[PDB]
Amino acid sequence: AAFRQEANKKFKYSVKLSDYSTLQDAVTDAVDGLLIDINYNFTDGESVDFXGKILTINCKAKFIGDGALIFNNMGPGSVINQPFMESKTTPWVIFPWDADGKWITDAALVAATLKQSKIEGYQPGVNDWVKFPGLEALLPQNVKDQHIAATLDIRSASRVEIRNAGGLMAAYLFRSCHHCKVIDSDSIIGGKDGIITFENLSGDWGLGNYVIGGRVHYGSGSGVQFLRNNGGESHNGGVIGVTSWRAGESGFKTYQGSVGGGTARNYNLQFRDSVALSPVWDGFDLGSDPGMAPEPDRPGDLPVSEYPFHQLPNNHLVDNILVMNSLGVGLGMDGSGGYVSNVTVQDCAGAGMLAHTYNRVFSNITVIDCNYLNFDSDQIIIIGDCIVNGIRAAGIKPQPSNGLVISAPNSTISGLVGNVPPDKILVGNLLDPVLGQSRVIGFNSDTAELALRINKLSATLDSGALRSHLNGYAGSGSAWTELTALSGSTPNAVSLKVNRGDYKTTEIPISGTVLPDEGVLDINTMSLYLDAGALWALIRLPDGSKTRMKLSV
Amino acid sequence: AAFRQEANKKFKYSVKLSDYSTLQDAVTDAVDGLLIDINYNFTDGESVDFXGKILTINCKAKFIGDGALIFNNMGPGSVINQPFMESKTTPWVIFPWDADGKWITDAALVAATLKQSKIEGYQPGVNDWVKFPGLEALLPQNVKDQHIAATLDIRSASRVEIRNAGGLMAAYLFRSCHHCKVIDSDSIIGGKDGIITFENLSGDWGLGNYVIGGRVHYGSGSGVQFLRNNGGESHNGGVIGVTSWRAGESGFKTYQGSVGGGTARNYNLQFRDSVALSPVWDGFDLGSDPGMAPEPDRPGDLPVSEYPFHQLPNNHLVDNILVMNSLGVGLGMDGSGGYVSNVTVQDCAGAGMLAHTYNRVFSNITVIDCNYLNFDSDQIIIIGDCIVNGIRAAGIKPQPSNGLVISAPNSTISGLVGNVPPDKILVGNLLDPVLGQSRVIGFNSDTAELALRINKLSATLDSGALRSHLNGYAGSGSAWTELTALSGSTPNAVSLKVNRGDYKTTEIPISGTVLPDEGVLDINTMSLYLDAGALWALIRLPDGSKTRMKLSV
Amino acid sequence: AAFRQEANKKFKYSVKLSDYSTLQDAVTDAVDGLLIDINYNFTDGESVDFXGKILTINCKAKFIGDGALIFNNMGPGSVINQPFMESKTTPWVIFPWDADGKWITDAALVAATLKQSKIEGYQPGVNDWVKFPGLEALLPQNVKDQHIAATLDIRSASRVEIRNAGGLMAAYLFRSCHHCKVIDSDSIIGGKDGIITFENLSGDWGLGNYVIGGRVHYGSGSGVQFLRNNGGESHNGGVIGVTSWRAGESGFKTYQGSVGGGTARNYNLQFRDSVALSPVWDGFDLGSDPGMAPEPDRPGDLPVSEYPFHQLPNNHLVDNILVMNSLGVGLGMDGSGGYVSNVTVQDCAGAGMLAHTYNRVFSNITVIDCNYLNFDSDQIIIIGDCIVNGIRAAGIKPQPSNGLVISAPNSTISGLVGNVPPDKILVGNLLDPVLGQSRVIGFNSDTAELALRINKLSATLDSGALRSHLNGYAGSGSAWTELTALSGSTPNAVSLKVNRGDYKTTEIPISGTVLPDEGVLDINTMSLYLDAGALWALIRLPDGSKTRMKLSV
Ligand code: NA
Repeated sequence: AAFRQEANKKFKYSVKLSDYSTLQDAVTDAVDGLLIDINYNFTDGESVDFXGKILTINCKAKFIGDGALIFNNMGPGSVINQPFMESKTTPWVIFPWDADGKWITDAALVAATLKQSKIEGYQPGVNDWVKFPGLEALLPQNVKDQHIAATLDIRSASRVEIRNAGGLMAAYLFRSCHHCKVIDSDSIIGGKDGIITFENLSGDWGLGNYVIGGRVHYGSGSGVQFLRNNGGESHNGGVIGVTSWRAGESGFKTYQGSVGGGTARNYNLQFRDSVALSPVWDGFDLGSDPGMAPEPDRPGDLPVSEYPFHQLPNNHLVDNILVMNSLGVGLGMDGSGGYVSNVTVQDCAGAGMLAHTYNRVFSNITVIDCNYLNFDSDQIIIIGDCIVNGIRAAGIKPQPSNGLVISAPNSTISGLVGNVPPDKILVGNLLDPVLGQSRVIGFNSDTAELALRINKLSATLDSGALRSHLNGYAGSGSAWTELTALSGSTPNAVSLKVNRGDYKTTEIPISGTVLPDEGVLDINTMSLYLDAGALWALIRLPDGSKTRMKLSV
Repeated sequence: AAFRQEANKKFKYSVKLSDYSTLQDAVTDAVDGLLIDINYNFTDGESVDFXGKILTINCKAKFIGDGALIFNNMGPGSVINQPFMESKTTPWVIFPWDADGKWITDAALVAATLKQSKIEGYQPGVNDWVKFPGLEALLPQNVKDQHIAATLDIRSASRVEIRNAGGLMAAYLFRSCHHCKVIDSDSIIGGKDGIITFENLSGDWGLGNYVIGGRVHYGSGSGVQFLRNNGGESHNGGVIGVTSWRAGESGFKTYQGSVGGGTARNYNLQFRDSVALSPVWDGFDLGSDPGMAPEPDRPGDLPVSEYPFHQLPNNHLVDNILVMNSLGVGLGMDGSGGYVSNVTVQDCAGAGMLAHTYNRVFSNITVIDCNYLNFDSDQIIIIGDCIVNGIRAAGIKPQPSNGLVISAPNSTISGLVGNVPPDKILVGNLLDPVLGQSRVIGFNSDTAELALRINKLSATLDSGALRSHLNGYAGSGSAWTELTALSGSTPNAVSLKVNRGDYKTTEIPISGTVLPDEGVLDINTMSLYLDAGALWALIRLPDGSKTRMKLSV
Repeated sequence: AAFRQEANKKFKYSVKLSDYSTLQDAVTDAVDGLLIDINYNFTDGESVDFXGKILTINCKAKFIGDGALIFNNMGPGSVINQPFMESKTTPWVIFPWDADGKWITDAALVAATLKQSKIEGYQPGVNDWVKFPGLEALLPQNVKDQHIAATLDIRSASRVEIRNAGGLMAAYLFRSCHHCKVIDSDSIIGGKDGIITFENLSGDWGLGNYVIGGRVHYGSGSGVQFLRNNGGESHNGGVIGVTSWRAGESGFKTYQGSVGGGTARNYNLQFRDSVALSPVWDGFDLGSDPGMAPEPDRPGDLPVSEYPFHQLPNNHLVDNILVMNSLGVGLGMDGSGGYVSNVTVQDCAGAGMLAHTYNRVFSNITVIDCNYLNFDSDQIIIIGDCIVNGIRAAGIKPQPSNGLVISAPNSTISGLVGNVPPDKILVGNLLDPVLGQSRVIGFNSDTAELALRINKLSATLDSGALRSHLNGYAGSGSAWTELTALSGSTPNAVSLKVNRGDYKTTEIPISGTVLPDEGVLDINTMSLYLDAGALWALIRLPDGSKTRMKLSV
């Protein structure tokens, strides 16, 4: 027993699941470490009490079951390394992508993808009935009633970290937790529920809860979702460095509206350095208020008298995010106030951005090659009084026949770049007030121009131009400049020209008919016209009266 | 004893603090692991000798004390997991933020926030006497003399990592260390000293020392700070992926000047993918030379004869950083040479950038809604001969009445975007020399224009314009173009017009008075004027002489 | 034996290398953990069988040897913490950087840097014979025949992670692996081979293999390289958050062409949030097809009949990358389709980008101060039919005398920013079609202008301008506007002026010689000329005929 005391003092404590016959039995005996060394088949609702102990759980095997494996009373600072949640049942799933990776949108074609799989696709539900109209009638009731996921449900914990999580038809759910993190997820294949969820509907608002690094795949819901989290003025919560691919709902979601009669909304979260690829709905769905507005107020939240619907000061910190190939909307948001920067949305089947926002600033935005499936939608939509500073809005695909590129009727936009069709923009104001010494260069052309267009007058026709044209041939050393104006809906119809033909003269438009008095406006100005084959001047004199003078003989 | 040898060969070695009565006693007995399983109350200056052993220290409890807990002779490659430093004393702190999150700047109001807390606010000191003038007289001497922090002081170590650090009124200090890292800090609440500090004032310059990921909060000093670190040409050192919130000084700081009679300056460090929120002074303070210049040379550093003050080749790698709501300056720097890219400063109470820099390039910069408290300061300041390529400089807030938007009198700027007031810019040159085929579009307007302004002539009045105006009504198919010039300080006073009224003529300004000979300049040009009610031409002929011809009868 | 069973149930299992006399012997006895507690000197080809066991290998010492240490049959989920590979031999290396950090390019000067070192520089080889012409003849055969590296060779494993790897003349090689990661590398000093390599030439294409975080230094080859990896539509593989410094080849490389008679190419990998500094060849070399084209087809890959050479749909996800000081090309790529965003290449000795690409989009690009050694190369090269949206293309260094800034003859470019020489651009089209209400401001100047240039006519001379000039002096309240045209290769030769001298008149160019009929073009226009000392008008009348009218008496 000299050795018993020596050993107890010098060796690390860990128990291993294979030495017990229930997960609870192993946890009861644990002091420091717990090794999951054999697969463990759990029952729905199986509950494990950690007695407030701060354990390091090292997983080297799987938790298999349908339903929830519930972890209660974990001590703060506990760590779960490499957990793997796998459903027992192999569910029926749809797979709305073809062999070449293209979206399948036709209900009958989507229905024909139906197969049993634990490794790809997702279990269809109410959202799919809207996304693929007609699908609901093509599937049997037992498929529609499925709800398969192996869920790790961590309850009322603080400062618990899950590292390098995996799974098949899996969910990780934190209920009433704070300062909890899910780090470096290992391409978790989702099941029926959101893949990673922080749910704080009761108790204190959620705070300090994050998903950092790693990736999630598929799932019938959203990759990462929050309910009643507030990161506070410190913005202590959210998503940094995460990728979602082929989410059945959205990559990343802040819940909208109410759940269980009280608010599920979120405030002051980060969404940074993250990527959503091919979500069925949105890349990032960051709104607070639901579109269908089924209640007139916000139980448990700020009242509508203080902030109208879609005007909450949600104040998320959104920077350096990327979305590609969304079927819904790339970036969806609502609210008042705040900043959005460094966003890249490219090659989305539906709209690129739909911001139902007021008094928000958007800087350094790229939304290109969106609406490539030609939905009846605009590519970039801003509803309220916002500012856009620097936006690239044209890619390489031919423009869809439906919709505008930009619809931002109450916004001011500067720094719009790309081969954007000038007739497919609706904005409050488009402004570039601080160019320096400037130059327009025409390439592969006989001309260089600065055209002018007045949208109110005509969306499709330039109203006038300043244009330079080469005289003769490349290398001639001579060009001509013109100032033009639209007439009879014909661009450049009326044109004043300097140095055409290298004659070093000015060709001046004159009226071929006798001008009325209104043909001259300002004092000390002259307009020219023809009358009975003679050249005449109509002049407004220094005293403001008008006179006519014959100039030819 | 068969078992003694079997056990010694098959079990992991770890000792636990609860089996001993001093931290030193536990460390002396450690071989591989050390578990901190019970809180440990240390005395200031308590020193622990690790005997060169490479330990993994797993903390599941706190180190509590006022002053420094000193770790000597750690072996290379040691790891400290989840340490938590907590002060013994609960200090008096100020809290210059109100209930709505707004800055409190009035000294009496800041003084009234004084309370005892270990969890938020900071202990005031000499910097606060300048930041909140009058505060110094409102606080008692014992508050002013406080210096509470629980400091983990790691001395002369190599390749030691601290992971998932926490604390309350805490500091982590590395003295004369190299290749040391502080990773994924868990919202460490700072105390009187900088939160994380690498101090290499003696010995070899610091190299390879980083803060990677995670967050720090409050502190009376800077979140992360370096003294006499040089990352070398490899840029092996700095900050990647870190957030600081409500630093009492600056988020991230390279020390300026001398400490203890020798340089504390830094070179070739990274500042990337990092965020400073609501610092009292600067978001990132990256200068090398101090503003007050209390010595004429640089002991231990490059001489002033080689590089004048504010001209050191500090060469930090600064990319993808974000600052919001700073009370001081968002981004502060000095030095010569180098590159800064992808910076976003938004919604700062004081200036957004103050670069006392020479021969530096700034690309893809956003500095918007800065100086919102209307200090007597410009928003964006560059002192020396720099280049700015792409800068967004206007947000949604009304402009402050004081200061310029940009003051960069020796710099060249291209790609300036936003609704920037054209009279609130002072630059060396503003240049956009490579526009392509271009078009100006007016929205919600009867006109579209390209105005011209000559700053020397007038900062506030356009000197002339090319303008298009609709004829009549939306859909008329007709517009008119004018070329205008300023006269008598009235914009567009003198105007040549093409197609006004859809008459297809040119209205030409003429002099209402007899022109002097100087009224025509170039050979083979003509100016028109009125004399005794007749139209005359003043013409410079091919031989260079001038003549007057009567055109009317 | 009560205690034997008690101990076996409560303590963590780990074996340590010092209790054995071969690494295999220790591994055979391992169950859970393995501690490398003493240096281990291995022989080339030493092979260790892990028997499918899922081990955590904690290294606190080095693996020293020349050649490969081979790890077979590792169980999935194994982890190797802090390995350190060090060569036995100290090789002869070159060091083509001088004391001030500048490149050494002269063969004799590079040859003179030859020294024996394990800690910096690299072993020269066939690429250096091309990079430094003449070097091959200056080195002895035994230096040329060297091939020193200590290689950790992990074979046919899944979900194995290496964390915090280090080394001296080291390589980490994964052969036929999947879902393997190399995380937070600790400035591994490379040897003769690529530093980190995923080689999947046989078996299934590589999938899920990454390098995340950390840094690599030197090496004679590329920092990170892939062979026959396909991240699939999910883009599950690549490089995130990594830095390479002074790679003897390229920072990051997708292999081109064939190895061993079958393809070594790669598809659908990420290259994000990563930095290449001072590579001898490229920062990122992301092409698929080799330049020298030594075979007419692609064994094991897509046929040339489907995709011509340089047109593969490689579809890498490239975003937020930074390159500086490359001697070769900063960013090299080829292929068809796809997107590249948020790239920063600055201060490169050779070209900044060489994209042999077709139907690709580039958005938010900075390529500045490239070709600073004045190679016979353009700075930015795009070969095929691409789109560039937003590009900063001028820094602070004087332009090199050789080459163009941009050579993209089949591309369309918008949003080109910087003081780019207008004569050093060759593009398909340069287009800025959606400016808003605009203004040009001249600083430190008597004038403000919008110049026009027609590249076909002249690359170097403006063809015309709209210019504003101050009248008299600062504060006069008066300016004049002119519309000018090029003649006799003299810019602004022919000029129509409004309000010069504040006379409120128009100075109109007229022909000093009798105009031919071709001197007037449009109906109801007039050109003026002198004939025998009189002013005449040449007018095209409403019926289309031309007439001449004498206007003076
Ligand atoms: Na006459």
